Amino acid sequence: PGAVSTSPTQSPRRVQPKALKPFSDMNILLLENVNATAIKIFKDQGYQVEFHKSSLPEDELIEKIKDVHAIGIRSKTRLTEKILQHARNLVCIGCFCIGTNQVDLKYAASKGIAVFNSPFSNSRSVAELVIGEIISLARQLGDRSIELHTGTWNKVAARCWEVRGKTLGIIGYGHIGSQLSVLAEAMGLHVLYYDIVTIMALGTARQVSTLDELLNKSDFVTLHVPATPETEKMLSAPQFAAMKDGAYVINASRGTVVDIPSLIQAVKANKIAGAALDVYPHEPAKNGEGSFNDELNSWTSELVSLPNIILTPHIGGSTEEAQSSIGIEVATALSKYINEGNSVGSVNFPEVSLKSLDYDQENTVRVLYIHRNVPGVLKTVNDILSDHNIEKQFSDSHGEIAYLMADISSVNQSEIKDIYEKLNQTSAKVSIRLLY
Amino acid sequence: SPGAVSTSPTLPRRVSKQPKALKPFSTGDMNILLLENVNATAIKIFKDQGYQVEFHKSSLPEDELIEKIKDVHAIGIRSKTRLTEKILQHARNLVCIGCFCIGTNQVDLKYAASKGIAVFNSPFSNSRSVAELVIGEIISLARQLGDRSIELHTGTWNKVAARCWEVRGKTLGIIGYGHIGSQLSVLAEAMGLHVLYYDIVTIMALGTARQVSTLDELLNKSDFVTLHVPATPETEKMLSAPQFAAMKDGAYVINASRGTVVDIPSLIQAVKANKIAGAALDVYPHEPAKNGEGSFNDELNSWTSELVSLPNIILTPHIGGSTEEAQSSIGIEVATALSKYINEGNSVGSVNFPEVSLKSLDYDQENTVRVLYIHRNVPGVLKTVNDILSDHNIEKQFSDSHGEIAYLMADISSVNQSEIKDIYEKLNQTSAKVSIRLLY
Amino acid sequence: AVSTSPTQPRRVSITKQPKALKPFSTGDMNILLLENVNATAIKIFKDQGYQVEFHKSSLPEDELIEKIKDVHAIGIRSKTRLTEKILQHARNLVCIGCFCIGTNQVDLKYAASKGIAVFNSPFSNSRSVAELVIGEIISLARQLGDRSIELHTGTWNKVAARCWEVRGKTLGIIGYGHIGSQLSVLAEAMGLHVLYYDIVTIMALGTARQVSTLDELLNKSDFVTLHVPATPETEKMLSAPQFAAMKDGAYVINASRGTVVDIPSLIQAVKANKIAGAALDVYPHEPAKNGEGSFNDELNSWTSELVSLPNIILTPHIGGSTEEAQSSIGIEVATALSKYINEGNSVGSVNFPEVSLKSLDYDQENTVRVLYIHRNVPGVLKTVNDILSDHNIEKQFSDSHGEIAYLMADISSVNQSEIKDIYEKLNQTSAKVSIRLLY
Amino acid sequence: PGAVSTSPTRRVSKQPKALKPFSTGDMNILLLENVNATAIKIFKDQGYQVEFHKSSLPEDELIEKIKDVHAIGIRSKTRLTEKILQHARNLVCIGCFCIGTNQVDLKYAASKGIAVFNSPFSNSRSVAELVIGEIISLARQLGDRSIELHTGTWNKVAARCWEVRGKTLGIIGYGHIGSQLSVLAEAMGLHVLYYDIVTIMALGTARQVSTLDELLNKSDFVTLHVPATPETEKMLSAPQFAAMKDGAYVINASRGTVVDIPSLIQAVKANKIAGAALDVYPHEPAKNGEGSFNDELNSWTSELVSLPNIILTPHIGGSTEEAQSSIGIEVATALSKYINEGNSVGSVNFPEVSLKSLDYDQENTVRVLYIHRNVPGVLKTVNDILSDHNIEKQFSDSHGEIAYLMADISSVNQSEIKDIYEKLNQTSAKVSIRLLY
Ligand SMILES: NC(=O)c1ccc[n+]([C@@H]2O[C@H](COP(=O)([O-])OP(=O)(O)OC[C@H]3O[C@@H](n4cnc5c(N)ncnc54)[C@H](O)[C@@H]3O)[C@@H](O)[C@H]2O)c1
Ligand SMILES: NC(=O)c1ccc[n+]([C@@H]2O[C@H](COP(=O)([O-])OP(=O)(O)OC[C@H]3O[C@@H](n4cnc5c(N)ncnc54)[C@H](O)[C@@H]3O)[C@@H](O)[C@H]2O)c1
Ligand SMILES: NC(=O)c1ccc[n+]([C@@H]2O[C@H](COP(=O)([O-])OP(=O)(O)OC[C@H]3O[C@@H](n4cnc5c(N)ncnc54)[C@H](O)[C@@H]3O)[C@@H](O)[C@H]2O)c1
Ligand SMILES: NC(=O)c1ccc[n+]([C@@H]2O[C@H](COP(=O)([O-])OP(=O)(O)OC[C@H]3O[C@@H](n4cnc5c(N)ncnc54)[C@H](O)[C@@H]3O)[C@@H](O)[C@H]2O)c1
Repeated sequence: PGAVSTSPTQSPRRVQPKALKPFSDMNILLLENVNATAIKIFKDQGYQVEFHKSSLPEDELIEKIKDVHAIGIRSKTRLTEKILQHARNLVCIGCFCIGTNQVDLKYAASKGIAVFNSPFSNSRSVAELVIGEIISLARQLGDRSIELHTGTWNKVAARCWEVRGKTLGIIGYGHIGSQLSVLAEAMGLHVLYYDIVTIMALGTARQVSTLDELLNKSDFVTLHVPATPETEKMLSAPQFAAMKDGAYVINASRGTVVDIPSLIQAVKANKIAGAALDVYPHEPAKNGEGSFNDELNSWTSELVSLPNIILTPHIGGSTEEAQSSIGIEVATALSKYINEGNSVGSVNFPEVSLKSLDYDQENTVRVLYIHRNVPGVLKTVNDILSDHNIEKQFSDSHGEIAYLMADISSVNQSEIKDIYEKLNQTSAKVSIRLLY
Repeated sequence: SPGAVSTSPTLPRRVSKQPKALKPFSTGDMNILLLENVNATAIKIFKDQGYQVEFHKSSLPEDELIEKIKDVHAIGIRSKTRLTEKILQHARNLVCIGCFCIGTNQVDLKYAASKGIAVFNSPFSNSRSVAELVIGEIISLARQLGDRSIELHTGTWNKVAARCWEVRGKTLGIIGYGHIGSQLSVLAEAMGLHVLYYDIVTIMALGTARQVSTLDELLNKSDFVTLHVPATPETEKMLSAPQFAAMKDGAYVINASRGTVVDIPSLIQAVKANKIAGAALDVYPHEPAKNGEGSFNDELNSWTSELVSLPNIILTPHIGGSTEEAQSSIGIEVATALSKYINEGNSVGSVNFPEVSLKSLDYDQENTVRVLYIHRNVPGVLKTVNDILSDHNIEKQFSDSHGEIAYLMADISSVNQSEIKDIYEKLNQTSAKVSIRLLY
Repeated sequence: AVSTSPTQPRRVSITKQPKALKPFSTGDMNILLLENVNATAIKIFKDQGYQVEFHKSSLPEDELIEKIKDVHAIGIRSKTRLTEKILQHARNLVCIGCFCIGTNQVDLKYAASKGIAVFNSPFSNSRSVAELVIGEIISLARQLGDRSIELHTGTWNKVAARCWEVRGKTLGIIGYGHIGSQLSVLAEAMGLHVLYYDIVTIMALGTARQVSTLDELLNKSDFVTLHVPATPETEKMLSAPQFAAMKDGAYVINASRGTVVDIPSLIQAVKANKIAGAALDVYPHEPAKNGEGSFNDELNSWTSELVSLPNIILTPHIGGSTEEAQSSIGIEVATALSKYINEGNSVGSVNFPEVSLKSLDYDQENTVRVLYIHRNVPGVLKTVNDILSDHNIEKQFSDSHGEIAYLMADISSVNQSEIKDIYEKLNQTSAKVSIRLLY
Repeated sequence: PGAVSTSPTRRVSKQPKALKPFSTGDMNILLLENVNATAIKIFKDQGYQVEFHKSSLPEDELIEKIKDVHAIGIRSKTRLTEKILQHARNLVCIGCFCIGTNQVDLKYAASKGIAVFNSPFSNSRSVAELVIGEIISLARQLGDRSIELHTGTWNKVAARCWEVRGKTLGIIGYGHIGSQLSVLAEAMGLHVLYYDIVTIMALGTARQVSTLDELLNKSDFVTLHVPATPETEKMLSAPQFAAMKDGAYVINASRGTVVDIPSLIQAVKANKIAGAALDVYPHEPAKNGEGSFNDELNSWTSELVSLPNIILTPHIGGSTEEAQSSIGIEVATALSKYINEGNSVGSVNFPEVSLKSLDYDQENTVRVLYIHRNVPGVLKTVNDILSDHNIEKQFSDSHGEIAYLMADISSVNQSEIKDIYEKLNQTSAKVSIRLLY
C-alpha cells in the first residue's frame, strides 16, 4: 500500500586583507549628477573626485579625460571612439544606470577599458510605482484631484473598485515582475503571469499558458518585458479586444511595447477604463516645458484629453533609494577593479578575480595584464615571472581580448620596475598595472 | 539562584436542525421603499424574502415621500433623505429604517423609538476602502505622481528623483488605531513600513507595530502621519502649527477622517515653508451637499485658492468609502439586519432600540409562536403580558429597556390558529403597547 | 467585465465600572476544593471574599456528607463522585466546579433538579496534548526511548536504519478539532505535510488538506494520530483493516480515548513489521490510583505482550498533565463559578439553562438582581412579574432546559426594606427550586 | 525638527560537453563502511564500475583492492595511512562520506596529488530535530513515564512537567545547527537567546546576549552547538550550573568534552538541574556492542544511569536516513565533478580550483589538469609546452607545497593529445597529470 521512505533532500551573516597600491593619486570624473554615496566611497579610498551635475560638451570632455583614471556617466554622456581615443590613463568606466549603449564597448575593450553598470538596482522603485497606480486607477484618484483643483466636486463610487479580490496579470515575471507579485498578493490581489519561459511562482501566483488567457481573466494588466522584436507593439487592437470590459493597462517597461493609438481607441470605446504609461516611443532628451507634444509623438494631444490616464516621465526608478544603491553598486565595482583588478560583473571585459592577500604577505605583488587573445602570451608572461613563486594566477578570454591576474611573492622595490618594463615591452600587451 | 523555571503565562470554521421560517400574522405582503440608489445586493436580499420592493435612484420631495410612506413596512435611505417627526408621523405600518451608510443624524432616532421604529446602519463596512486609499496616497505623495501627471498633460517633461522616496524603510504614524487604523497597519507592514500609533486607549498591536505614549513622539519619528479618529472636542484641529513644528522636515500628512481634525491654514503655511513635503485630504471643514462644478471655492472654504496653488497636495471629494465593494457590503449588512428584525425580531446592532434576540426555533417546533411586544418602560407591563400568556409554556423570554421604550421577545408553545388571534387582540389592547407583532 | 469582488486589536475597555453585587441572606460563602485543585483557583476565590477549605485528596463518603451540609460551592476532579446519595444533604450548594473535562462523576440530572449548576474545562488541555504528539513523532522517528533504555543497561547501539527526519514526512490527523488543529500548525512548522479526515467539512489552517476517506489518510501518511471523541463510530476505528491500509513502517499515536484503537490488532501489525512504532497515552482499562503493580494482565490481557515490543512509548494519561494546563483549568473554572455566584452567569454550564445579563453601572444605586431557578411549567413568569410589579424591571431573561428553567431580572428603586419582602414571596412560590437576590 | 532621509538598502536556463579521460579503460570506484545507495546510483549513472562493501576491510585485502582503483569512499573507521595509500597507482580522489578527515593522512595524500572531500554540514537538520524532541521529552519526563509503565508502574504526574511554549531556549553556538534549531524552537513557541564568541545576525526574533552568564541566568533549556577547542573544553561545569535556573535543563549533542559530567551529576543530585540529554561523552565505544557503556569507559557511568530524567543516546544526532542519503549525494557529486571536470572546490587537502563547463559544440577543446610542486618556473614550462594552442582560460592555486593548474586549450586534434600528455608527464615539478577531451 506504500512504504515510509527517505524524504527528498531539501531543494546567517556573521562578523585583515592587504591594502594594494598601484605603481603610479587616482583621478575620478563623475558626470550627470551621480549620487553622493558614490562620491563618499571614492573619497574614502583616497581618490581625487571631480563632480558635475550635467553632461559636458565634446570639447571640455576631451580636455578633461586625458588625465583621468575612472569616469562615471549616466545615459546622456556618449563615450565614442572619437573621445575615448584621447584617454591615456582610463582604467574603467562606470555607468551609474542600466544602459551601456552610450559607450562604444567593443572599442573600450580593445584599449583594455572595463565598463560596469547597475542593471537591477531599480526593481523595488518600479514595483511600488505599479502598486500605487493600480490603486490610483482603481479609484480614479488623478481625475478626482484634477477636478477639485479646478473647483469641481465629483464624489463617484461607480466603477471605482477596491483592489482586494481583483486579478493582476503580470506580463514578464522577471526581477520586477516577481517583486511586484509579492506586494500585489500582500494587497490582496490574485496574480496570474504569462512568460515565454516556465518560471517558479513566488507566494501563490499561477503561470498561464497563453497571453489570451491572462488578458481574459485579469482586471489589471502590467508589462515588465525587455525591448525585442517580439515585444514590439505586443499590446494592440486584438489584445485590447481580448481584455475584460473596464480592465486597466500599466506600462513601466519600454516605450515600444504598447500601440498607443490602439490604447487610445480602446479607452475612447469604453473597453479600457484607465491606463498608466511611464514610457513612450519618443521621449525628450532634456527636462523642460512644452517638450511632450505632437512634434515628439503624434497622439500626444489626443491622449492628454482622455479620462483616467496617468502619464509619467520615465520615473519608475526615479527614487533617492534607487540612485543611492546604483551609487554603491557601481562605485564599489570600480573601487574593487582599481584596487584588486576584480572584473566580475563587467559587460565588456573578461570576468576575473582572486582572493585578497593577508596583511602579513609582505613583498607579494599582483600583476594585472590585459592582452590580445592569441597563442604564446602566457608562455612569455610566465617566462618574465620565472624568478618568483606564483602563489596563484587566473586568465580568461572575451573574444579577441583576454585578462591575466597573477600573485607573485619575494619581490623587492628594485625587481618591480624590472617586471613592469618587461611586461610593458611584450607584443600582445594591451594594458598592464602592478599592485604593490 | 537567578530565579526558578515556573509556569508560562496563558478552532477553525466547521460546516455544521434547519431553522423554522416564521411568517407574520400580517396577511399583507411586506412593502420596502429604497431611496438614494441603495446597492442591488440589498434589492436582491429583499426580493428573495418575498417582499415587494420600490426602488428610486434619488431622494424624494417631502410631498411624494409622505404619500409613499403611509403603507410602507421598511424604508432604506442614505445621508440625504431627512426622516423627521413631520414625515415619520404618517407612517402607519413602518417596522424599521435602514441607513445604508454610517450616519443616523438624518433620522429623528428619539421620535422613531417612541413609535416602536427600529433604526440600523453600517458603521464599519468602509474600512478596507479607506486603508487602500491611504496606501495609494502614501506611494503617490512619496513619488509626486499627481504633479508628474499634471505636468505631462500640459506638455511639461520633469523627470525628478530628488525628494522621491521608496516607502520601504519609512515610518507610518497612525493617529487612531481603530477599524481603519488597524487594517492600514497590516497593509503598511506588507509595503515594508515601520508602524507607530498614538491612541487615547491602550490597544494590542497587529503585526509588529508599536504603540507610542505621546502624539509628539509619533510626530517626531514618522515620515507619513495619517489620521483615523472620530469627531470629538479633543480631535478638533488636533493637528495645527505646533504639531507640524514637531514633525520631520519633509514629512507627509494624510487626513481621511473628519474635516475638522486638521487646521488646513496651518498646513498651508507648513507646505509653503518646505516643512511638509506633501498632503492628501479627503475631508474639509465645509463640503458641498450636491456634486457640481465650481462647488469647491473660497465661498465654501477661504483657503481653497491657496490650497490648490501648492505642489504635491492630493485633494479628493470624500471618496474614502466610494467603492463598489463598500456599497455592496453596506447593501448586505443593512438588508440582512432589517431582514432578521422583520423575520425574527432581532434588534442587535440597532442604534435607537433595545438590543434583543433569541436562538432560532427548529423546523420541527410545530405550534410555537414568537411575541414581539414593544412597550413603554414602566412598572407592571411584564405582569400584564405574562398574565395574558399563562395558559402557555414560555420556552424563553428576553426584555431590555432603552430610556422610555422597552422590547419583550417571548417564545410560547402549544398555540393553534384559534389562540393566536386571541393573544394578538389582548396584547394590542394593553396600556403600555407601542407595537406588537406575532411570528408563527 | 471587471466586476465587484466577493465580500470578505483588543483594547482597554473604558466602560462605566460595574456594580459589585453581594448576596442578601448570606453571611459568607464557603468553598470546598478537593483532589488538589491548582493554586490559581484558590487565589481567585480568596480575592472574592469566599472562605476556602483545600484538600489534596478525595474524601470518604462519610466526611464528605458532613462537609457539604454547610458549603456554597464544591470543586472536584475526576475521582470525587457526587451522587444523589451525597448531593441530597447539600442545603446551601449553589454550584459544582469540575476542574477537569469529565462531568460523569456528577449526577447532572439530579443536580439540575435541585437548582445546582455544574461547570467544567473541556479545552484547556489542547496545547499540552499537541506538544506531546510532536515530541512522540520525533521520539518514534529516531527510536529515542529504545536508544536511552539500551545505554542505561550499558548497551551502545548507534543505528541510522529506518530512523527518519520528520521534515518531508506526512502527518495524518484523524479529528481536526481543538487539539487536531493546534497540532496541524506545530506539524507544518516542524516541516510535515498534514492530511486530516473528519466526519465534518472544516477549513484547513496553514496548508493542511482535508481528505474525503479515512483510507486515503492511512494510505498517504507516515504518522497517524487520533484526536477524536468516544463515540460508537470511533470505537476500535483503527483495527486490522486500517493497519493493512497504512504504509509499511508507518507509526500510530493515540492520545484521544482508550477505546478508539484495537490494541491486539496494533500488536499484530507491529509483530508483522507493518507498524514501526506506536505511542499510547490511553487504554480501554486504567488504574484508579497511581501505584507500582497497577498496569498488568489483570487490567488489560495484552499488557505483557504490549510491553515486550520495540519502539512503543506507553504514557499514563499525561496528555494534559502540565503545570500550564492545571493552572488554566484553575482560572477557567474558578472564574466560571465566581461569575455564577456573583452575577448568576450560567453560560458554559453543562446541566443548566445558559443565562446572563450585562453588568450594572456602579451608579445604579438601589438596583437588585433576582436569580429564580424554577420548574418549567406555565404560569411562573405571571407570578414572579406580579411579585416584582411595584418596581421597574430594567431587563429580564428566562431560558428552559427540559424540566428546569432560570429567570434573571434587574429591578430598580428597591430599599433594604423591600428586599426581604421580595425574597420571602419568591421563596413561597409553588414552582420555586432556588432563589438568590444580589444587591 | 528631524528630516525624512534615504532608507537603508526559479527559471530554466547551452548543454555541457561530457569530457572523457585520455588514457582510461574504465573508472573503478571502491565504497566501504556501507555508504548510502544515493552515492552508488550517482556513480553507476556516470558509467563508473562500483564495488560496494558494508564493512571496513582488513589492511591485507584493502592494499590488494586499492592497486587498481580510481576513487575510494570511506567513513570514519577505515584508516588511509601512508602505509596503505603508497600502493594506490591510479587513485584520483578520496570521499569521506562523513564529517571526519583525520582517518586520512591528508598531507601525504596531497603530496601524491590525491584530493580528499567530506560532508561537514549534512547532519544539521537531524541534530536540530533531535534537540526539539528532547526539549519536549525532558519538559514532560516522557522517558521516565514510559520506563515506569513498561515495569507495570502507573504514575500520572503534572508536577514540574511543563509546556515548552513560553519557555526560554539558550543556544550556545549559533552555527549551522544552532541557527536551524533557532527557527524550529520559535515555531514551537520558545523565546531564543544565543551566546557566541562572534557577533551573528539573528534569524526570526532570537536575541544575541553578551555573556554566557546572562544566557544561563534567563534560560529554561541550555543546548550546546560548539566545536571542540580549548575554550569549549568543560565550559559547562559547577560555576555554570550554579548560574542556571533552579529546575532548568542541559542538552549536549555537540562534543564529548564540552560538559563536565561529574558537575552535571552533582547538580542533578542537588535538584538544581531537573533533567539532561547527552548524545556525546568524553570516551565512546569503538564498535556497537552489548557491554560497552560502563565504568571502564567512563568512571561515572554507573552513577549517571542511576539518575531520573536523563536521556542518554549513542551519538545518534546525525543517525538518520535523510542525513546519510544527503552525505551520499554531496560527496559522490563532489568526486564526480572532480573526476569529470577537475573541480577541487570544497576539498580539504587540495587547492580549490574550478572553471565554467565547456559548451557541447566546442569540439577539439581539451582540459589540462596538472598537479605539481609549488616552486618557481613550472607555469613557464607548462605554458611553453601548450604555446601552439590558444589557452581559452587557465587557473592555478597553491596549498603549501602542492599546487594545481587547470587550462582549457582549443584546436587540438587526436594526434596532438598524445604529444601534450607525454611532455607534461616528463616535467620535473609534475605530481599528477590528466587530460579531459
Ligand atoms: N520604468 C522604468 O524606469 C524602468 C526601470 C527599470 C527597468 N525597466 C524595464 O522593465 C523591463 C523589465 O525589467 P526587469 O529588470 O524585471 O527584466 P528581467 O530581465 O528581470 O525580466 C524580463 C522578463 O520578460 C520575459 N519575457 C521576454 N520576452 C517576453 C515576451 N515576449 N512575452 C512575455 N514575457 C517575455 C522574460 O522571460 C523575463 O522573465 C525591462 O525592459 C527593463 O529595462 C524599466
Ligand atoms: N473618508 C471617508 O469616507 C470615511 C469613511 C469611513 C470612516 N471615516 C472616518 O474616519 C474615522 C475612522 O473610523 P473608524 O471606523 O476607524 O473608527 P473607530 O471607532 O473604529 O476607531 C477610532 C479610533 O480613534 C481612537 N481615538 C479617539 N480619539 C482619539 C484621539 N484624541 N487621539 C487618538 N486616538 C483617538 C479610538 O481609541 C479608536 O481606536 C472616523 O472618524 C470615521 O467616521 C471616513
Ligand atoms: N490524552 C489526554 O490527556 C486528553 C486530554 C484532552 C483531550 N483528550 C481527548 O482527545 C479528544 C480530542 O479532544 P478535542 O478537545 O480536540 O475534541 P474536539 O471535540 O475539539 O474534536 C474532536 C473532533 O473529532 C471529530 N470527529 C468526531 N467523530 C469522528 C470520527 N469518527 N472520525 C473522525 N473525526 C471525527 C469532530 O468532528 C471534531 O473535529 C477527545 O476525546 C478528548 O477527550 C485527551
Ligand atoms: N551529535 C552529532 O552527531 C553531531 C552531528 C553534527 C555535528 N555535531 C557537532 O555539533 C557542533 C556544531 O556543528 P555546526 O555545524 O553547527 O558547527 P558550526 O561551525 O557551523 O558552528 C559552531 C558555532 O560555535 C561558535 N563557537 C565556537 N567556540 C565558541 C565558544 N567557546 N563559545 C560559544 N560559541 C562558540 C562558533 O562561533 C560557531 O557559530 C560541532 O561541534 C559538530 O561537530 C554533532
